[PDB]
Amino acid sequence: SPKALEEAPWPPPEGAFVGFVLSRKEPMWADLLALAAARGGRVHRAPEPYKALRDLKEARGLLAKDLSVLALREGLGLPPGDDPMLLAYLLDPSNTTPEGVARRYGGEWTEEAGERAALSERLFANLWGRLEGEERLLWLYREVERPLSAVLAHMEATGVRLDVAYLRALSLEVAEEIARLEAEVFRLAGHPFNLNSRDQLERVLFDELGLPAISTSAAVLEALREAHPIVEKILQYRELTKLKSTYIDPLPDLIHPRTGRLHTRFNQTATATGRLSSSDPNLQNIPVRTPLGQRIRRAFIAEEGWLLVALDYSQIELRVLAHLSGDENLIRVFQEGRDIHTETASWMFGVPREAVDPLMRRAAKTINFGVLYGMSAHRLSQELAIPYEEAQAFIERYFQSFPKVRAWIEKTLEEGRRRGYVETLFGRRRYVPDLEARVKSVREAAERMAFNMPVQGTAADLMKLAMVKLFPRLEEMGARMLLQVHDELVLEAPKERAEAVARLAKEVMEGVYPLAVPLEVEVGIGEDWLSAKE
Repeated sequence: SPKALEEAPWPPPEGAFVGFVLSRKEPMWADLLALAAARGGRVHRAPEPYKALRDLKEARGLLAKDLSVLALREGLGLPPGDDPMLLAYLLDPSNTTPEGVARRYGGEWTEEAGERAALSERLFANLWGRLEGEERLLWLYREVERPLSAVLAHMEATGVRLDVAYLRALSLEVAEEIARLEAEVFRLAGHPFNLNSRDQLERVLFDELGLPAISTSAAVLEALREAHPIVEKILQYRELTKLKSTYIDPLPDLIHPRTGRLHTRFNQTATATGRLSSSDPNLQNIPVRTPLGQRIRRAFIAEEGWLLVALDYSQIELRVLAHLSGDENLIRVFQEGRDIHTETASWMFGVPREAVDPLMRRAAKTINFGVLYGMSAHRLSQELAIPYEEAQAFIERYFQSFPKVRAWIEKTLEEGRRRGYVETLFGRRRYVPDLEARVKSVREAAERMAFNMPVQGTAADLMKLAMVKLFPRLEEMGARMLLQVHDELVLEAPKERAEAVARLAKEVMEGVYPLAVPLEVEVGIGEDWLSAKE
């Protein structure tokens, strides 16, 4: 596009598609280098991008949310609107990058604003064509997808406070521990060496101590945690070095000069299953309930005079597994408020009711978690200390107890082979073409994703639908939605009403959609992310 005489004076008419180029960054830190709009065959280019911002009523076009971030920094209430990226993601979730989308649905996404604006216009008409004939996919767009871009616009622009005194004061502590570990690694091999150097580590392992190999073999350390105590200590050095270098020492260098907060980038077109994602920092890989990963959570604090409110969905994937299954026995564990891990152990072992167990329940949790994606017997054995005789027979005790779960898995794989895709409760779908693939490594993979996608995906949609419904109501209480990770949402509310916001959030989240099983929401009010844990 466009042809004839097409440049026009700024401003554009309402409903024009915006295009923008930012300075090679992420929006709360970037400069608006160029802005333009396309409508009806003509393109409007901004004289000066920042003053131009105030003429748009809404940002509609590719990556609309990232212009709302920039625009909230500056202090403008510019909502995001139609975004082709969201159409293309609903069409097929492997559409993750605008570069990807441009190549599939005709287009070349380039570094020039009027050009990104014209592409936004075409792709919206193309993609919306493809979609009005899809009831479930339109609903998701109007009721979850486009409302969520508003919430993510605010979450990302608002930010979370950090406690830099403590982050500095945690760096030396973990640095000290790296020192003791390294002293151990040293009077265990004999003399000092550079743990961070491949030649020296090959020499000490495969020559000086004579450990068995010729990293070198495959990724030997991950496999040789059985010979000397040292390979254990080496891995502990390597993971504490990774945590020090990615979530303690970087984190004060991302606090923002103008706001004083960290600005996590929230992406909603990144994961396979429709779950949100974080970028700098990537919150999902902070080890949860582990001393170190809890030590990092103490660093996120509320503003002086506010309280954090963290809310968590209890067993969201087993609760949606009982609903999509139809399993009377899994439904009744939660409908009567029973501990799924005890009750599973009761059924599985048939021990006269719930009595003199404990061990049975550790085996019950391990099958419970392991079915969720497909924990094979030998893995089941390696985790839950058994051999490959009881191992198989426990997969089968689980499905004698909860047999419609197997019905559901056999159903969904059959439906996945025929239809060519699986779908969440709401209609979001992932295409699984490899289910018949005749190469074992990949066909098993397709079958993990086909069963995972209805569970994880529905868990996602419920969290997503609970956020768009909660956002308006928190606004008229003065509260703010800050962070979303795994199945948890973190709010900030002033002290004077932290109690009441906690009440409303829990209530909207447990009642988001009528399921066959009660959704449970755990809520904690505290001055930092770790104290709110309750």
